[PDB]
Amino acid sequence: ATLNQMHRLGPPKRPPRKLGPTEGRPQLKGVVLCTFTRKPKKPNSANRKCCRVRLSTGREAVCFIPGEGHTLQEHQIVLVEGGRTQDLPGVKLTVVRGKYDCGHVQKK
Amino acid sequence: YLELVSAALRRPGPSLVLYMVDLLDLPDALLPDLPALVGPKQLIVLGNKVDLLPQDAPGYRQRLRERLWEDCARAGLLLAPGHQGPSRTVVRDVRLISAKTGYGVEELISALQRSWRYRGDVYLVGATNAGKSTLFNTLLESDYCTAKGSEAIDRATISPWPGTTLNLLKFPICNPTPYRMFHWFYDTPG
Amino acid sequence: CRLPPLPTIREIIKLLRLQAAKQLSQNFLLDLRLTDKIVRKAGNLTNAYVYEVGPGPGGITRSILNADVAELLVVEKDTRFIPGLQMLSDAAPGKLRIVHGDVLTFKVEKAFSESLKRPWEDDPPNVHIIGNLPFSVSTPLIIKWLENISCRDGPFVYGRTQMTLTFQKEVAERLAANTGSKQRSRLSVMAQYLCNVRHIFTIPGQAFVPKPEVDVGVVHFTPLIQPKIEQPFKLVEKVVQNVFQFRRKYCHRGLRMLFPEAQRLESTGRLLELADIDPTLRPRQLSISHFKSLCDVYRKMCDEDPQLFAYNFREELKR
RNA sequence: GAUUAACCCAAGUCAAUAGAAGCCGGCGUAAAGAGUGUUUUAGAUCAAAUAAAGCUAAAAAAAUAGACUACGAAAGUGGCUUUAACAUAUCUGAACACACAAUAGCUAAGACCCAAACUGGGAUUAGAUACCCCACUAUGCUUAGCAACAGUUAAAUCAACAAAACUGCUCGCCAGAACACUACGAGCCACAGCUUAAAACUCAAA
RNA sequence: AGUCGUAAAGUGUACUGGAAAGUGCACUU
Ligand SMILES: [Mg+2]
Ligand SMILES: [Mg+2]
Ligand SMILES: [Mg+2]
Ligand SMILES: [Mg+2]
Ligand SMILES: [Mg+2]
Ligand SMILES: [Mg+2]
Ligand SMILES: [Mg+2]
Repeated sequence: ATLNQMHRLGPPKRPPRKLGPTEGRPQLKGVVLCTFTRKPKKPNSANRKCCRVRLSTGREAVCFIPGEGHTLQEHQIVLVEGGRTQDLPGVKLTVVRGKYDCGHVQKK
Repeated sequence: YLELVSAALRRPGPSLVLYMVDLLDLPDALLPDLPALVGPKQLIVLGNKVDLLPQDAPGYRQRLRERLWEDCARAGLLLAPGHQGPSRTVVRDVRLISAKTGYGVEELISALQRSWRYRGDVYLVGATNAGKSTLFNTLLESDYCTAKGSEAIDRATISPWPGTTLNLLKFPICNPTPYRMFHWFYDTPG
Repeated sequence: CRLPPLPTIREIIKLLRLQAAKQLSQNFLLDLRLTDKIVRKAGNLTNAYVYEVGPGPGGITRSILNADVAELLVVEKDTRFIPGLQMLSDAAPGKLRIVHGDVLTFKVEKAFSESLKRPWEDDPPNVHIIGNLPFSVSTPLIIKWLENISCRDGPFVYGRTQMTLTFQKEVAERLAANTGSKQRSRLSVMAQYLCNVRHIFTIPGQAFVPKPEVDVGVVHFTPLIQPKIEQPFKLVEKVVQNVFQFRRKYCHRGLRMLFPEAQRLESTGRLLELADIDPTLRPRQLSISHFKSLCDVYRKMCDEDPQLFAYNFREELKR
């Protein structure tokens, strides 16, 4: 582009950055509605532990529960953070272990 | 109305009624009384003031059209939309318009100038606040009218209603297109 | 039930004495698996009487016999395949009844017993037709059988017999086309006011051993209890043909040709006005109700004018 | 996963989130430059055409010349005569101005020799010829309507492939798949069908 | 997926009811 064209158009204008599942917040509080398991996309095979939660913003979302063994039931309060579960499509939220009802993974 | 205007509107021949109903003011208590008011002739229900309605959800217009259809159904009105085949009051169409913004008026004109059965005189019936006068002014200044001059004073004429002294406006209209390949407008008291 | 193995294309070339693979002038479906699919889509054939047309090598025959049919009537035109079908009959005694003759003239109405004849308004009468014929023969056949449904004769003396026929993909689409679709044509209306027509699935050309340059559709017909036009078949055929002769022009441009020139202008208008057809409707936008209206008014016009129904405008343009 | 050992930082560590952090790069094939001419506030330095009348020879449209390459802005123009007649003394600059031009698809009327999808009829194997013959439609006809410009060949020319690379100057255009997918709906229709979309979303590719 | 089987010519567009593709119109080598 010529100097006149760049003067006309002006400085480049970066589009506003996209808000993620947490809407630009570190963590979010949520209420568990139901627990289930999902199957990974296939270079891999497993039964990943997931749960649907209603967030404080009112939106519902599927979250992955890390670690071996969880005791989450319906109506329990959890704190969920960002981070994609790479093998589960559409699962962008992860439950924080050791906060509210979701306890730490039992040793061994 | 029943003792003065219904006589002319129950003269046999080719005729059409553009019944106008205010969308905000529903249910219409005048709707069940149409069979006696106008008689057993073709009727198009026009929901006016649709632009003034908040859009509660997508497709609210279809819900309003349906609601008008069941409101016609509850009364003893025959619902015969679209092609029917080779009497009592028959509702041909339910069309949402807004005379102020001219939303749906042009499509109304196109619908009126596309069918065999919409032949003859048009009688714009309605209630007082339905908004009849705005629609009359809108339709008056359009290709729908057979204009001989531009000024709206001469284009529309005043005539006394038959059998009475009620002077009302009227402008002459065109026959629908099928009647050239191989009639007056009327506003009635609200 | 053990049956002989399917003949490979080598044995088929040897059997037809061509000695080469590029001279068949015919495409065979030698995939018993797709034929299993077709026979599955034909419905539940358990203890059914199947009239199978265009047997050929016998993939469809083997698939049907694999289902527990009662009698399987086979009608083959070629005599080089009767040996294979006789071996099939011997392998499955009592079920395969082979016949030699043309399907366009064979009389199915006497083939099966008269204890299978159900009434027209009741369920389909346990008698099925399955067919993988040359596309040069399936179109005349379906026209003939549509006339038979209109007259309630022929294969439909047993009632509402269901048909499963293979057509070309375009022809199948047109047979099962909806109003306004780009495939809506004469064949759509002619099939659809007499039958429930369903284009189930398409078999690509690469699945046939000599691969054709076309796809193949499978279409299922079920005669309708109440036909959507109660007129003679030839009258409806004439009306539909004259409507669809000009597919891209308004419907009146095609409907004016039903009448002599002398009364063309007035008679066409009278037809349209006693019907309620908006003359700006193009032929693909006409439902079967519009054709019912036109057919009723045209039957009237013929009944108060004897000469009209035989009129052909090209026979008048010759002079 | 546990355990051993190692590594980094350390009264911290680092999981999530949000910032800091980026257009003087390109537009033949990857995203991105041609239908033609004129004009236009500014910016730059580079100050055998066409339309009319007439007329025709072989068999309405024009063999030879034409191995010619002219005229015209482009599309296009090549039978003869006559009459008008072929803008402009710098360049760039239009979706919105004026002229043209072509390409689809429908709408009205009109002509119809000839040809001809469809539609009928005749003949043919042993699923005949899809293919031959006859007849006749739509249509083919006639109206009226809907990268530029100036200079360089000096350099290592030179991702490849095309079409040897270059500068200067200006306009338009380009910032993953994605000219993705999808009908919440809208119009026509009038119970069951047709036409009409962007965005999210997802992925580490394309 | 195998505990499955086997060895002149083109490009568009329109119509196609004797459509395993055909014909019509315009183009390309
Ligand atoms: Mg801390
Ligand atoms: Mg490109
Ligand atoms: Mg210029
Ligand atoms: Mg001819
Ligand atoms: Mg430019
Ligand atoms: Mg054909
Ligand atoms: Mg072709």
